[PDB]
Amino acid sequence: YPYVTGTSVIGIKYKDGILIAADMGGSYGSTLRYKSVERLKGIGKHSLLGASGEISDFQELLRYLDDLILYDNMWDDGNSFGPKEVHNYLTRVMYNRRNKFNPLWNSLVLGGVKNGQKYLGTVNMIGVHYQDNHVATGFGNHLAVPILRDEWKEDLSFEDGVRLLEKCMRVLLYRDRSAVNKLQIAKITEEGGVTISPPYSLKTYWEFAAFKNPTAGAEGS
Amino acid sequence: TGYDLSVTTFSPDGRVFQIEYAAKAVDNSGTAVGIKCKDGIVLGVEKLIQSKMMLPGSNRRIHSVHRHSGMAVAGLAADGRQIVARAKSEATNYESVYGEAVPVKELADRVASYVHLCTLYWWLRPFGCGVILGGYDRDGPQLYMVEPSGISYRYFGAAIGKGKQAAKTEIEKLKLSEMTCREGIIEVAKIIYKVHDEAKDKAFELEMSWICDESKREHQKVPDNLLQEAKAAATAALE
Repeated sequence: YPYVTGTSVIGIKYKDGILIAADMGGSYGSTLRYKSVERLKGIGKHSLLGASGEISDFQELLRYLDDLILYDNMWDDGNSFGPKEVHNYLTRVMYNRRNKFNPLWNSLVLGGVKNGQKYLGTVNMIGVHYQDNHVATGFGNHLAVPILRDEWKEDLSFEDGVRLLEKCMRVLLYRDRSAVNKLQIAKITEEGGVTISPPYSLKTYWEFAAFKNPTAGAEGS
Repeated sequence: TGYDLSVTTFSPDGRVFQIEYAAKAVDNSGTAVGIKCKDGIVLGVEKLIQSKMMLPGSNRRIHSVHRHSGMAVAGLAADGRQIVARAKSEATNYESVYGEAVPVKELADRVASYVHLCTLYWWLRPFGCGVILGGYDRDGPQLYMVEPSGISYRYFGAAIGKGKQAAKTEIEKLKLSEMTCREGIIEVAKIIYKVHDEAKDKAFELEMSWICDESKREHQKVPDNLLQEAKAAATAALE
């Protein structure tokens, strides 16, 4: 069963690089046990992934990928895994562990840029995978892919990318009940490398007259 | 004589002749050198060539073993590759179990343990390569050297292969603690070139590697410009 689980991890391929956002919450049933669980990591030189779902399993996937990437690096023969190979390895491991009826309970968003070809893709807890311009997991797949599809552009700027991604993440924060206001945006680019935003919280709006007074009256509401 | 045909026999002198025969295999290979400098470790091997073709940059003998540590093999490079593979696997295992970088000391003891362990089995050929290990961790530089027998010790400077005697004599002259990286490069290159017997071999290739604060405490080949400068200095000194 999933015990300590996280939530949506949206993804948006923008000009000159890739952006991924994910709140810092790990919930335990209904409680938010944890509110500072960095759920985005940088993998190798050319990659970056976030995970949703069980946080123990995600921490294990990090060990798998760290051994993979260290073994890859120690060769020093001048070729390394780009986003594509890393994502394919992730799909293979997730599917294999599904075949054992012992799944890794996570949903993985992995993306990155290598040789000027920027890749972004996803993997499910049962091996379902696809590579796209913008991906999401969990409720980010209901409440964020509509707005991502609606507003994504071929050459989205970095600031426009951040503002779109925050639009999505705020829309989730309004209506997910599993999401904490803390969150991180991760930037990966060619020749800059991965760069993870410091944690922060988004301003939210509640002062609508209909909210203040459901119905309307001097006494009732 | 009958007492020199397996590794588990044990000679009337008191000696295990097969390990000496592996040592004799190491002694007649290209020289390897490691120096513990003030702020880091520099390794340098004498990868001698046999053909004009071997593309410069071929059978590397200085292998990374973990992000924080590297290794250099002498003798049968084929066996050195398995020692290096086992060192890699053990560092990885330590990370996976305890969750922190395997200390260099522990890694050296484990590699030496494995090399010895392969000396106990009747159905295993003993390893024919002894390695220098030059990790770098919260304890600073730590240079270890592992013999085929299994004996490993922490050194300030090591030297195996044909160049044993000359290399050790040249290193003894050297003020190891005062000299820093980018200075170990020149000293290693100079002594390697001095050791090289043109009357015995031809057109060798020089490798080097080092772990220090400059490399942010990781193992990585020398920036080739530094190697070129050091090789020039070594040639000038040899003149």
